[PDB]
Amino acid sequence: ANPQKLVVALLPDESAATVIQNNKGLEMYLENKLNKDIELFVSTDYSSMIEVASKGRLDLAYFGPLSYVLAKTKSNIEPFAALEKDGKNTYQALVIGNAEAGINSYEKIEGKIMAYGDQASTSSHLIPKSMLKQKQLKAGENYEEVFVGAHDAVAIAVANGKAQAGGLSKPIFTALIERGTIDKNKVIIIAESKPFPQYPWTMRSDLDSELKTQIQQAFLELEDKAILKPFKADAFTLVTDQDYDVVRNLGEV
Repeated sequence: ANPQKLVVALLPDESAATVIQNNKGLEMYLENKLNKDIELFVSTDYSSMIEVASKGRLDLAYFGPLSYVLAKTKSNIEPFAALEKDGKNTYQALVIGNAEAGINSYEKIEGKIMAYGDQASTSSHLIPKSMLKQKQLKAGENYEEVFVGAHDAVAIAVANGKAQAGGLSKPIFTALIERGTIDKNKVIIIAESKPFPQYPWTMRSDLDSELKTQIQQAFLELEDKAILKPFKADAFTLVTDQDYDVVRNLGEV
């Protein structure tokens, strides 16, 4: 209940060095506020994060929405905060196409290779897959799916031409363009999803009351631009479990 050190896991939605480096600023702030030491953990894939969480081995975990839903079925954890941008607490998936191949509509996806990220990804699997299904594209019926493991790997493949289309997170696509990792004109945005709730920061439920409240507070109070720059976020807001029922519903269907 009162750990001297805090194990903090971060979703491997991109390469580990990108993820680690994005949260370094936030790690330092949380050391100063909680007066505790933090070791970051970035798993090899989303499923191994979910496993590590299900051992009671993590103190905090920054999960994606679907991965949170899956981890919560077998882990004693509690969502408490999520990024806010422009007083909004949500985010979008994109469907993108390879521009050389002229992949600029849903109809051009038919009979081609569609890149997804991790199988437990919300915005690089579940969401883009539902968007494709609403448009009568079904995996292994009228197109071929490949799982390339991460959002940055999706962007890379689609821009390369190894895949003709892909599904990934709109903020990650945006960061990738701004950092120069991907050339913008090699990819065409086909569609954007509806709003889904942002990734939940979660904590272990059997943590001490006063520590749980201190952690939540630390997030809610954070205001400086430099620390949130790698997420293009103005703040954190609070979230609860029920906010993820929209994701469960889509996961059910």
